[PDB]
Amino acid sequence: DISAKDLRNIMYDHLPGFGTAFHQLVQVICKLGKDSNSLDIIHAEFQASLAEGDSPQCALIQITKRVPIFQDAAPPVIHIRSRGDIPRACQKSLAPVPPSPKIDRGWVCVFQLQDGKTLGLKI
Amino acid sequence: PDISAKDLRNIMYDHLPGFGTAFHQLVQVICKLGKDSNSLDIIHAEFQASLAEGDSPQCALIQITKRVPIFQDAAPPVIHIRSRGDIPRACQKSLAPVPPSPKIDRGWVCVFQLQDGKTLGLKI
Amino acid sequence: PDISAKDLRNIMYDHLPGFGTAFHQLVQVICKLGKDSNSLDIIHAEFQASLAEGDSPQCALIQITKRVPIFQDAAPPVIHIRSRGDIPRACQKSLAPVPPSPKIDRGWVCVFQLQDGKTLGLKI
Amino acid sequence: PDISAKDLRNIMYDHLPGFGTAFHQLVQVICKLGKDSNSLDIIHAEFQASLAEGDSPQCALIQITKRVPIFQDAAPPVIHIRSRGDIPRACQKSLAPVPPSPKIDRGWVCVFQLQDGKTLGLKI
Ligand SMILES: [Cl-]
Ligand SMILES: [Cl-]
Ligand SMILES: [Cl-]
Ligand SMILES: [Cl-]
Ligand SMILES: [Cl-]
Ligand SMILES: [Cl-]
Ligand SMILES: [K+]
Ligand SMILES: [K+]
Ligand code: NA
Repeated sequence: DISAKDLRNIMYDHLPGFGTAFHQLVQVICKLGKDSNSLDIIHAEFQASLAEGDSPQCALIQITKRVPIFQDAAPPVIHIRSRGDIPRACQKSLAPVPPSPKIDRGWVCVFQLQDGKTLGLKI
Repeated sequence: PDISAKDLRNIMYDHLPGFGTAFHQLVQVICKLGKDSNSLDIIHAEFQASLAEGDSPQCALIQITKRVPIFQDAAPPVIHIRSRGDIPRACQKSLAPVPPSPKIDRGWVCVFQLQDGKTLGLKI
Repeated sequence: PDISAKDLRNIMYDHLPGFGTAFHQLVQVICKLGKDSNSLDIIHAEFQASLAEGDSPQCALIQITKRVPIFQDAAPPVIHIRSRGDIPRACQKSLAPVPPSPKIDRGWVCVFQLQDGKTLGLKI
Repeated sequence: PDISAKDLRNIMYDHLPGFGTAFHQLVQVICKLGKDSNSLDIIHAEFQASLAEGDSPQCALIQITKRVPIFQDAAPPVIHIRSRGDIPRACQKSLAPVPPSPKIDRGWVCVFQLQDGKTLGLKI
């Protein structure tokens, strides 16, 4: 049995850089995974994807397409003060938020700014 | 499943007052995502139990969206319509601006997308 | 919005018993904050859904304070009055000493402040 | 205790509609765990208070599963049966696939295991 913190660190162990769209997706996947008691199936698929030769980014996308809790799941909204509060490595990954964003379509999270503006983090 | 999506819809419609209400829309959303996630039997069982406990059928539908995993943080479907007049009369006092990332278990039943591009959230 | 602050107030008043009660004051608090935050349609839709679900209108108003974002961390408005007599009769039995950081979503509807400086919180 | 398992079962059945419902099965489940954990008196006291408060007897039973310690992390008992036809008629619309780690306090009342090895969960 793996904890949410331990699984997040395993995933971070593989990812290049820091504050990337993929780091955020790790946090999203571990939160929904913990809350749905899906951490072990997530862990097992992540390990098999890597063994099969997938990039760790692609292992994470495969989890969102395959693990039942991500079926139809919408991204969380993260309240922040201003756009400068979004990690640098996320700054070229932001796009207008559609009506009904889904994580398994690549909408990782939505930033909502203090002025009301929303910016969708997109892969 | 012991129960088809069509038969479950009809059972739920059997208890709901009126026609074209926000709760009729929610029945349709529930049966669709229930069919697609192979959840129809659990949804039907919970609906029956809520009624036996004395819940209104409206309350029974809300409980499904809180308790069945496919509805947890679920993106509501987008329904393409020509104009605001295409939304059923009984849903017309339930429309609101769509927030970022609406969730069905937060009362966002569906999003109507107008031809001109505008959206209206159906809210309970 | 699809509904004005006045019209929404009147719809809520249509379902409340009595006159000058703590819940009538809450309707005023909700419609003011809703107007100022462009939330009247969401508030209206939630009130309609609560009534359809079989909730009392009083519970419907409490639910709005718990679910509509503008009420999160919201302090009760201060209403400046001349004497205890300026408080509507049906509210006189709902007054309590005001704690350090009162919140609407914890049932502190408003705070009456007398000319002498004394304060009484309207509590549900 | 003040009350035997049989007498408690009979008190609960006194208040339940019908025969062979999912809530009758839940009574049996509650009385067996209560007897084995010496919890019958706390279960009786709570059932009585829920009825006094105006709760349906079905809600009263659900609250016991949420409040009484023995039901925490408690899995539904497995009931061996020959075929689906041996499940009482009033439970036939409450059957669903069994998840890993089902919990009584999440509404999995029991699990029926058929002769051919298939399993069906009784759900509220
Ligand atoms: Cl079907
Ligand atoms: Cl079928
Ligand atoms: Cl109908
Ligand atoms: Cl919002
Ligand atoms: Cl008055
Ligand atoms: Cl709130
Ligand atoms: K790194
Ligand atoms: K009976
Ligand atoms: Na979900």
